[PDB]
Amino acid sequence: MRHRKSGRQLNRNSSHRQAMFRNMAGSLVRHEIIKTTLPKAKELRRVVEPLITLAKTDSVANRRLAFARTRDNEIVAKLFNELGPRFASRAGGYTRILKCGFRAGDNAPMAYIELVDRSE
Amino acid sequence: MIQEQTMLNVADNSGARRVMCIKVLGGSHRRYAGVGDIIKITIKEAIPRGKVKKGDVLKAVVVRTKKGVRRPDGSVIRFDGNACVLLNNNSEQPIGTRIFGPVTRELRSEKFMKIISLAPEV
Amino acid sequence: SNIIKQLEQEQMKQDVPSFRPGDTVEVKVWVVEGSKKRLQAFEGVVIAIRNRGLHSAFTVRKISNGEGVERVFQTHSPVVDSISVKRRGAVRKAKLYYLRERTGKAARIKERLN
Amino acid sequence: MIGLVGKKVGMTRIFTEDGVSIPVTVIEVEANRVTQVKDLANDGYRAIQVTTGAKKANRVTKPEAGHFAKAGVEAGRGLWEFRLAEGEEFTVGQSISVELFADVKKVDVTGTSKGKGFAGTVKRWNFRTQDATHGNSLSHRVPGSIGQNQTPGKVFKGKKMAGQMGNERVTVQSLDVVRVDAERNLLLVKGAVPGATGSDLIVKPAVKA
Amino acid sequence: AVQQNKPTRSKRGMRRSHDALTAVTSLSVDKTSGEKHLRHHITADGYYRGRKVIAK
RNA sequence: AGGACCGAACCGACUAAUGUUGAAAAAUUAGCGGAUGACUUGUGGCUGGGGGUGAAAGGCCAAUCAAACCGGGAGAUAGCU
RNA sequence: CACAGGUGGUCAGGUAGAGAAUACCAAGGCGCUUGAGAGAACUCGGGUGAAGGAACUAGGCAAAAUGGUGCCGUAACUUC
RNA sequence: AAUUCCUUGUCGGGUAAGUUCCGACCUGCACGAAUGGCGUAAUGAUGGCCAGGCUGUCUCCACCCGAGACUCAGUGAAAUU
RNA sequence: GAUGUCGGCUCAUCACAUCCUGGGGCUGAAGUAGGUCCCAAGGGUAUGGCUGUUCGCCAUUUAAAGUGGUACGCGAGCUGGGUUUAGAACGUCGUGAGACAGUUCGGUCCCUAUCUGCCGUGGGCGCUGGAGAACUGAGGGGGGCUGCUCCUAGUACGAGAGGACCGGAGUGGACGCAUCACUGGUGUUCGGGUUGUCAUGCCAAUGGCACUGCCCGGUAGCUAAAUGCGGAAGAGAUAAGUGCUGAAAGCAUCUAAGCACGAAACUUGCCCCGAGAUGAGUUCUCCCUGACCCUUUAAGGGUCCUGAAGGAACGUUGAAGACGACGACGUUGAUAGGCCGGGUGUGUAAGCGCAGCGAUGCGUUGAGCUAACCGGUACUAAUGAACCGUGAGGCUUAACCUU
Ligand SMILES: [Mg+2]
Ligand SMILES: [Mg+2]
Ligand SMILES: [Mg+2]
Ligand SMILES: [Mg+2]
Ligand SMILES: [Mg+2]
Ligand SMILES: [Mg+2]
Ligand SMILES: [Mg+2]
Ligand SMILES: [Mg+2]
Ligand SMILES: [Mg+2]
Ligand SMILES: [Mg+2]
Ligand SMILES: [Mg+2]
Ligand SMILES: [Mg+2]
Ligand SMILES: [Mg+2]
Ligand SMILES: [Mg+2]
Ligand SMILES: [Mg+2]
Ligand SMILES: [Mg+2]
Ligand SMILES: [Mg+2]
Ligand SMILES: [Mg+2]
Ligand SMILES: [Mg+2]
Ligand SMILES: [Mg+2]
Ligand SMILES: [Mg+2]
Ligand SMILES: [Mg+2]
Ligand SMILES: [Mg+2]
Ligand SMILES: [Mg+2]
Ligand SMILES: [Mg+2]
Ligand SMILES: [Mg+2]
Ligand SMILES: [Mg+2]
Ligand SMILES: [Mg+2]
Ligand SMILES: [Mg+2]
Ligand SMILES: [Mg+2]
Ligand SMILES: [Mg+2]
Ligand SMILES: [Mg+2]
Ligand SMILES: [Mg+2]
Ligand SMILES: [Mg+2]
Ligand SMILES: [Mg+2]
Ligand SMILES: [Mg+2]
Ligand SMILES: [Mg+2]
Ligand SMILES: [Mg+2]
Ligand SMILES: [Mg+2]
Ligand SMILES: [Mg+2]
Ligand SMILES: [Mg+2]
Ligand SMILES: [Mg+2]
Ligand SMILES: [Mg+2]
Ligand SMILES: [Mg+2]
Ligand SMILES: [Mg+2]
Ligand SMILES: [Mg+2]
Ligand SMILES: [Mg+2]
Repeated sequence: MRHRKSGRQLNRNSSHRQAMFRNMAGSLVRHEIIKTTLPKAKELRRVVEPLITLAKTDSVANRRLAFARTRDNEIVAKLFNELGPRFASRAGGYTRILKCGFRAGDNAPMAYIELVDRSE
Repeated sequence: MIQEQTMLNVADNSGARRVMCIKVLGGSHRRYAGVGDIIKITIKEAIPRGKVKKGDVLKAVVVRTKKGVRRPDGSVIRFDGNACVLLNNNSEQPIGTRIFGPVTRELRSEKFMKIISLAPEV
Repeated sequence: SNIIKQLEQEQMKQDVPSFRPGDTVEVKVWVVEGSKKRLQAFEGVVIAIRNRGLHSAFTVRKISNGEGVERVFQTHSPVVDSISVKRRGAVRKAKLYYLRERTGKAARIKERLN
Repeated sequence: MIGLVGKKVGMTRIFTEDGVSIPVTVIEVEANRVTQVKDLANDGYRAIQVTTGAKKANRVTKPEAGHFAKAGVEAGRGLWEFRLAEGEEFTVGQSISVELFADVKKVDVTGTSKGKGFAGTVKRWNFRTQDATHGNSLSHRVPGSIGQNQTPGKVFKGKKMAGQMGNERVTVQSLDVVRVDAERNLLLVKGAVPGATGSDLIVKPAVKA
Repeated sequence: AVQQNKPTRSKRGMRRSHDALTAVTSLSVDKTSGEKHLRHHITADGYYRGRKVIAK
């Protein structure tokens, strides 16, 4: 039974899941639009959205917290300088998932995940 | 929570130091003895020139357990170790005269009255 | 849950003093011998606190006749009349179950003067 | 006597002055509305139908709404029936409240138990496991034998096997009613009752007592 | 473990009676580009619910 | 000094689990034994079938051993199926 | 078999370490040619566990446990 | 007794309880002196027994992490009959 | 041209020649406890030591530790200790090879389930217009065990010793159901400590890897060892048995007529499934009230228009779940996530400052972080639609409309 449990295992261990999401978090922040699988995209929301939220209160402790969960200083910078200010007024929902069909190789259901205000 | 093969310390001056529970008395297939429950014991360790001696089979009542008692408010009292007070086989009154260590009010019954009195606590 | 919250806080106590794991505490507890009830004291060290509203609990471990005695108290029970910090203790851990292993000078709590 | 429908809010305790902690399930018993009185003539048995709670006008179907509208009651979340014992009368539109349990001492509660899905024999039927070691080849929690040899030559019916466990109607009987709170629409029942927090409960007085 | 008798052509088809695929019950049409697409999915030209949220 | 001690490479294979249409016609995993010797290993060489070789288990002699393999006698014979 | 096997020699970086052990790394090289989801039973490989502690079992099988350096200390017996 | 049928021999130890174990007894069914007899320190992946410690071995299972099992897509067996 | 053989484990099922519990007659039955037979198979019916054991002895339990059948039930479920391969040895027989219903030590247990069967779970069609709900309950299943203490009463009984039925009250054991409020376990998704090493340029702070590196704690959920509940009472008809009246048979006779007592068995009562109950049932509510062509004119086929109730699909999802299914929600919205606030857990972050040669300590400060929790909030994502499903529902008879 899985009753009231959150957290997709995604046919990985904990270390691999944390690491992929850290990678997927930075790719999103960097590209502002990434194609992944739909279930990965739904979890990605639970990793990426709290960092944008942390990125509104620019304290050095916050840069350190983001660096611990991002391990990239391009991503911390873009969070606290561009994303944090850009989502200053938004009470959550920084990302939007848009389903985009099935992958040719394995028929995985895909989804584009995006920042709600891309402006490119 | 006292079952067969569990070692118990002794809470009396009978002469035994260590005893082993060999039978939880009461019902059939009765798995455990708690505080206030009579058990059958063998003495695995005794002091020389004592009332009891090693290998003697007799009865004991549990007075303290590591699992502990439960109270009606939901409070639990747990002891550091499991201890017993030896009892005669056909009389079930205590062999000793002193009771060493605390006891509980789960022994406040006509049968165990001569233990709560001689105890230093409850 | 607001239902349960309201039903819970309606019987919670108001007098519960602040204490901390490591503090030495004299819990006064009712014992009913027949009909006439008298308070009994259990002085010892707080090794664990559970903070869950009405379901809050705290464990006091004391040594008695060489026999380590732990008592888990339900802090909002009417069985418990009074909690009283007699000594504050400086520990760095929420839970002090390691004090079970220790004895005498090994299980001493340095005093808090914060 | 009839019973009432409610909802599982959760469990709490009631401390008494004497020192006793009483575990209770809190049952939210909103006012039960009679939607249909079945009588011996037209229906063939004497019962009442009730609804309670609320449903969206947008999620009520037209068949449901006419049935509520005929009774002159607001659409609740479901329909439940209670049989009548030959003296108790009721009228459509009549609102029955938790005060009906004011004088009762013990109640039977029924709900849908928590669902455990596909359960093994160990969990579902208290089947003892086999040896964890001492040679055991792939048969640690497996059910063992399921029968005899070329005489029945088949598995008998009702053989305790692995499958769906829970998510079924369960009645727990003779539960002490701790407190009836009419102004707050709550029944307090000593002890656990079936199902998950937030689940429909039916509460009746105890048959046995 | 294994069959004592060859199952027939008929038993084989009865097993496959549930093997038919369901078709798409309906395609949805974009309010702006008129493309057909899977409902709640984006179009092949990059439109979702009339908005062009892809580059291509 | 040592057919000495602990322990890797290296050589082996006591237990257990896995696997038993295997990843594998004998392995894998965890542990286990020897580990300067009667050790181990490479290259090449010699011993040939009632023969070899064997610290001896009828063990091994190209996944084959109480008489190898291939070919021949040969369509042995088969009061049996 | 693009097979968890077998296959001799040579080269031998850094931190820790007695070490060619072990962990992490460098150089260099790989991610093992189906993937995507789900988070049932059961199986496998593992982690933890109240109280009890071999009551298991043919058998403590397996697990758990012990494990290092130095100082002290070390029985029976003995071919010393 | 790696030898004893009778046999779980008798007694004793150890255990609450011991067909095993140890010790002694002799009634050696059916030991016995280099197909060696009796001992024997050390050694043993040797056989049997005991204890300390340890533990999911067990009482009596519970939860968790992973690989499968289940679902989708692709490839696509087998024994049997 | 193979039906795997002892015992164990797991799971069991029937029989009754009944071990306990229940009901009873005789007793050389005072009472307590027994003896023996009759009825009764509802439920229940040990853990250990020794041995491969079945068994048996012994220890200690229990209300009792029943007897048998099921391939001496169960190896395509487990084990492999015994026993029947190859090794080796003792004794013994034999010149010997070898051998023993003698012993010893050691020694590969395969199978992805087609059918039946079983446990679960769905799809299809049917149930005669379609649809959404609520039900009746034919039938089926589950459950059915009992100890101890106290009162009645130290009474009835008995010379004493001891010591009741009947009825009653409480508390346990075992089994089962539910559940998480408590007590706990778990918690590789929370926090913290810490060893070694690498990296983030370095300091400081962090992260990776080392079984989650090792540990200490611990949310939710799941859960037992935790805590609530249950077995019933009662009714009906009976068993063995006890009787009333009562002839046949002037009497007697429980029986022939007739009448009544009488048990955990039976039927009910309690719980669960349940109209595929094709004998397909009932009740409530909802929807559909148009044109016509055709011809073997028949429950006929086709065209146009219409497309409902509702359903499904899709999507967000769930204390529901293998998949289906079930439930909740879909902007007229709290369905999920995010966010806010709280709680919870961890236990006083970082940075700065003070003290100290320094390790570190103190202060800012119960700080910082905080998963699944609570209460809220449309920020994100749950599309305007399309799709399926129709268009008043056979014949015959009867009654009511309307005797
Ligand atoms: Mg996969
Ligand atoms: Mg790791
Ligand atoms: Mg469930
Ligand atoms: Mg296994
Ligand atoms: Mg048959
Ligand atoms: Mg050597
Ligand atoms: Mg050596
Ligand atoms: Mg090599
Ligand atoms: Mg290998
Ligand atoms: Mg190995
Ligand atoms: Mg060595
Ligand atoms: Mg031979
Ligand atoms: Mg060969
Ligand atoms: Mg020739
Ligand atoms: Mg021929
Ligand atoms: Mg010839
Ligand atoms: Mg490959
Ligand atoms: Mg290495
Ligand atoms: Mg799993
Ligand atoms: Mg444990
Ligand atoms: Mg422990
Ligand atoms: Mg044993
Ligand atoms: Mg046993
Ligand atoms: Mg044995
Ligand atoms: Mg071992
Ligand atoms: Mg280990
Ligand atoms: Mg023993
Ligand atoms: Mg033994
Ligand atoms: Mg000889
Ligand atoms: Mg030896
Ligand atoms: Mg496939
Ligand atoms: Mg074929
Ligand atoms: Mg009979
Ligand atoms: Mg009955
Ligand atoms: Mg026995
Ligand atoms: Mg039987
Ligand atoms: Mg058999
Ligand atoms: Mg079989
Ligand atoms: Mg054997
Ligand atoms: Mg097998
Ligand atoms: Mg068949
Ligand atoms: Mg928990
Ligand atoms: Mg540093
Ligand atoms: Mg690295
Ligand atoms: Mg980690
Ligand atoms: Mg600070
Ligand atoms: Mg909320």
